[PDB]
Amino acid sequence: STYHLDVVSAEQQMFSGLVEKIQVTGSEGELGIYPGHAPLLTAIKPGMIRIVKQHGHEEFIYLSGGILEVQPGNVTVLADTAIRGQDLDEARAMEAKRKAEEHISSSHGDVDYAQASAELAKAIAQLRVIELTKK
Amino acid sequence: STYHLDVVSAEQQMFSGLVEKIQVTGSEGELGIYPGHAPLLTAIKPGMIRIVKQHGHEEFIYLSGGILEVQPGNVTVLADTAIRGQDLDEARAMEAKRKAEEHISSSHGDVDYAQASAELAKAIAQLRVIELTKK
Repeated sequence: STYHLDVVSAEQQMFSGLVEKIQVTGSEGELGIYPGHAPLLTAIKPGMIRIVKQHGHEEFIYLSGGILEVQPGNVTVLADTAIRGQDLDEARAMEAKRKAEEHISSSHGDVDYAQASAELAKAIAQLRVIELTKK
Repeated sequence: STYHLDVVSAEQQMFSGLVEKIQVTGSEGELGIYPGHAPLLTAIKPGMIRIVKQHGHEEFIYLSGGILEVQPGNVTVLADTAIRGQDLDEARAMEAKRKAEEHISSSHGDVDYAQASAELAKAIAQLRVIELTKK
């Protein structure tokens, strides 16, 4: 019915308590972790983690990347950079998307494109969290 | 009597408004910036910025590093990683200090020491902000 979740970064402890479920942006694709899920160790791609706290209440946190560790009764997500949805800045994310979008139409190769493509994923991800929080 | 301050990072806008003064950890040493200060462009060393908002009220933000831009009437600090003092985690910072302190007594050279020495500066800095916030 519930399991323990620890969302931490090198400096902060974003979350620590009981949740009913979470959705992360795993290495293999979108992941849904429930109570009693089988052990797992995966890398997180720049995106977000939806935390469904007990009583069916949500909290959104943007993850630039990190590591997901599912273990018996305990789940831990070590984040590179983690920012709460209410703290993201729309103008700042919008800005990033622009710098990236033009980095794309500057691609003199296929190496610099994948890097501008990465930059964009992060920007798109931030905007998704921003909008998901408003609701 | 007052000047405009913008504290921003790639994703967030930590602060934006009128302040009476600020103290950053500049490239040359601790800096005090007041209204009417002469133009400056400096790099910020891992440390903190004390924001003295109008009415003599303080707010502490940890900076892993960044850039300080003093211009007529407007002051901007672009941060690499910025975390509000109330969001730092003492156990997490304490942890970092330990990993660093032992990285030091592992120094097989003078190259790896300066890197462990850097890691420690950041950890010490975080703890300073944490304690400065409590007060």
